[PDB]
Amino acid sequence: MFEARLVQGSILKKVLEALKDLINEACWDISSSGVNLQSMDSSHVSLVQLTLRSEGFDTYRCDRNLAMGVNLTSMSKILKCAGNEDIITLRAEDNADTLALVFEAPNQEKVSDYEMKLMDLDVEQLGIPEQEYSCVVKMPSGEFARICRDLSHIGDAVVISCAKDGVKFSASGELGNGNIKLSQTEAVTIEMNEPVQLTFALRYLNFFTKATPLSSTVTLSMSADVPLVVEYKIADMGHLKYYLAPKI
Amino acid sequence: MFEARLVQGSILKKVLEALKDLINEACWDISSSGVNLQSMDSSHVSLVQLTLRSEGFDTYRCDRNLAMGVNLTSMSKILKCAGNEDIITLRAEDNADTLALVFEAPNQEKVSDYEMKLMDLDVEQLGIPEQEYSCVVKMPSGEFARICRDLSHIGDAVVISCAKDGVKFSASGELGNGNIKLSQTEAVTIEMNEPVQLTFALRYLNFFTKATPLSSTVTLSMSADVPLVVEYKIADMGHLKYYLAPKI
Amino acid sequence: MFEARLVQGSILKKVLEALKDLINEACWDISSSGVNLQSMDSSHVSLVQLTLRSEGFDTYRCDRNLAMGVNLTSMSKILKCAGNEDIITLRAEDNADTLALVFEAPNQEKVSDYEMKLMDLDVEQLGIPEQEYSCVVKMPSGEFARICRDLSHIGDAVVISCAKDGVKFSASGELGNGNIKLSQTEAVTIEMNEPVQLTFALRYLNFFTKATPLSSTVTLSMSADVPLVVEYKIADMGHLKYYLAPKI
Ligand SMILES: N[C@H](CO)Cc1cc(I)c(Oc2ccc(O)cc2)c(I)c1
Ligand SMILES: N[C@H](CO)Cc1cc(I)c(Oc2ccc(O)cc2)c(I)c1
Ligand SMILES: N[C@H](CO)Cc1cc(I)c(Oc2ccc(O)cc2)c(I)c1
Ligand SMILES: N[C@H](CO)Cc1cc(I)c(Oc2ccc(O)cc2)c(I)c1
Ligand SMILES: N[C@H](CO)Cc1cc(I)c(Oc2ccc(O)cc2)c(I)c1
Ligand SMILES: N[C@H](CO)Cc1cc(I)c(Oc2ccc(O)cc2)c(I)c1
Repeated sequence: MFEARLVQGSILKKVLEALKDLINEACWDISSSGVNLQSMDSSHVSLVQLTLRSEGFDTYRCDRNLAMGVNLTSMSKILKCAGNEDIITLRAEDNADTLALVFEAPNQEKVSDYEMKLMDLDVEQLGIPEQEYSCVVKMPSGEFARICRDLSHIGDAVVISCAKDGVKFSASGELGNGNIKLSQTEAVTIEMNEPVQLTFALRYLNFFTKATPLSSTVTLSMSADVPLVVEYKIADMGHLKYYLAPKI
Repeated sequence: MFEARLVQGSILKKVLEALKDLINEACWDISSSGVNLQSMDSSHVSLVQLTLRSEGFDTYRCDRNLAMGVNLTSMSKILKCAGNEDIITLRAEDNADTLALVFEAPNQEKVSDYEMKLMDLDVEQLGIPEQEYSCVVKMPSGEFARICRDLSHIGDAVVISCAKDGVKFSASGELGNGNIKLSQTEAVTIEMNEPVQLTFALRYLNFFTKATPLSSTVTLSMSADVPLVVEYKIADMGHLKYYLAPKI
Repeated sequence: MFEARLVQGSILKKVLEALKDLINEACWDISSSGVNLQSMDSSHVSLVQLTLRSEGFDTYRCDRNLAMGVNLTSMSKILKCAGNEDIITLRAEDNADTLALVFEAPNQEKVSDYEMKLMDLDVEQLGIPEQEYSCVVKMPSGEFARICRDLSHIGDAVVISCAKDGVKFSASGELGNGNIKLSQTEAVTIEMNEPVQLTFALRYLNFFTKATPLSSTVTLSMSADVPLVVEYKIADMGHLKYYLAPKI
């Protein structure tokens, strides 16, 4: 069997919260080294990649590698029945027929379990390439989320301009324009060689920031001509990365 | 006249909150010994019974027994204009023509009063029978409400299974299934002779738990073949009971 | 140029919150002595008057008087991107072509700016007359807002009756009636010579109380036959006044 006990169960609730708007169904790939999901959003625009490593769980067993096709709407609904304090265990027989979620409240007197039916999915097989980035900005996840919420009241698209000493996000539309200038030092840190300037759909960034509760930092990785990576580290465990192509 | 002063006015606000979704109009029966309501829900599915005893009020007068036909939507709207801290008095001349609600804030400088027109209702005359229960579970009202909210994401119907040492609530539907196991000891206490297992519409239980703020305990009384009683004691005053038939 | 720095930026956010439901576009008249707006609501029912005096700003410059036609929906949206803690500056070149709002967070590491296009408006030219009031009631803005919210559940119209020692607000409708009696002393103070009794659309009062966060006091000025003035002082700076004709 597969069995992953997570004492900080809320990590899972939050991971589902951060994917349900983007993806209806995907493979969770289970292996010795942990849990891996890679999928395109349901409109084929961004690509989402999730890593939850073994070590990050309180107990972790995997006897055979599995590819469980999970309906994320369903998993999300079920994770909403877990309390924020609960210990959450994922468990599946190796035939990968159903997935169990078990929620045990800390006062060990209530225990919930849900079994969700798994699907077989034919999934578009994709490989994320080797990529160098001219530019990596690391900033509080809260700020980034507010910038994206704010500019979306102004237009559809944000232009991100990155220099050695600061980053600027701008948009414009019917009502006029806006920008927000952030300076290098919560901490803001820029590592760049080339300066970049790219443009992105605020709609997708707004979905990405559903991940905000997973981490108090977000990292933006950019380079001329290649997708932006918006990464949230799930402390001591892995990351959730979103990939989005610049507009032209 | 009829006059009931309630210093903890919020009890009334909460009682209306716990009935408005279930019942549009009903008789409040006023007598010496207190206030009594018995009515079927507006779809003829569950039966609601309310007791507010004399002693429970700070002052209580009743000179003639009354049967006031009250529109509960109306009474609810008006009770929403009372502050949570207010002293609330119900008052009616014995002709039962209108009902007054008076709300006096504790800083005795603001006083509100509303008069609502009363109706004459022809009401379906019902008698609740003598019943023994194989099984009575007493548990925190909050938990019960969360169980009902949670399982309703899974299916329509909850199967309640009761043993000497614990109770289990299960449901299933399109997305898979769920159950929650609660153990006997907030305190959970089971008094049973026969074990029972019955099934109920989560829709009605969900309405019943609108009563949750009235008490931190709820009591479930069950027996093969007869309606479940979901009871909330209104401390030092009476109870609100809901009755619901098991499905088959 | 025109430039007004406001360290307590939230005053502006709140002023827009208190006008956006009432008015789509209006002239902000800029002069040496401060900022002035006067406009009818978009249905031609009430008149709104705003004063923000020079002295009230931390820095204030005006080199030429301006009449900026501002879309208030737009200004409102943009002011929603300011944090409550931010320092807000209004700035316009004297040609009055666009208006800039600059939001600098207190940790001087983030700075936002928005430019909104200005319009030329042909506006209905009105003069508010000299008026004496029989009656002026000063009361907590919170209470007034609750009275208006509450009575609107009862009817459309509130009858305000004012005596030397107290004020009463009443309404009635389908469900029955209500009144709230407030006594002269939070503080309630009546200055009257003639007693008045007038009736007003609760719809407009409800819009007016969108101003509640600007001040913890509201002042009602009344007189037979003339509009009511609902005034909110914006401490150390000016006022927002709404004018509304009694019904007959
Ligand atoms: N045809 C595919 C989607 O339906 C296109 C696609 C493939 C890949 I691999 C993508 O992911 C990445 C990730 C990092 C990169 O540098 C480039 C593409 C994306 I966004 C879209
Ligand atoms: N930190 C300094 C004030 O103490 C001045 C300052 C402020 C900001 I915001 C900065 O950041 C940016 C970022 C992007 C821009 O386009 C302009 C300034 C810099 I560099 C210096
Ligand atoms: N025909 C009636 C409803 O329209 C049926 C009815 C009558 C009674 I009295 C009920 O109440 C109880 C209460 C306790 C019991 O043991 C049995 C019925 C119910 I639920 C439905
Ligand atoms: N309390 C013990 C752990 O310290 C073990 C335990 C846990 C639960 I939840 C229990 O309750 C139930 C209730 C219903 C069931 O169907 C199964 C266990 C029992 I009995 C013992
Ligand atoms: N025809 C105008 C509106 O479209 C009517 C109008 C004019 C004025 I000046 C008003 O304002 C006041 C303000 C104070 C007063 O004593 C009288 C009118 C109002 I309310 C409506
Ligand atoms: N303050 C006194 C109780 O300590 C009694 C009291 C209460 C109220 I409310 C009052 O106010 C009103 C206001 C309007 C009315 O129509 C009647 C009473 C007065 I004058 C005295």
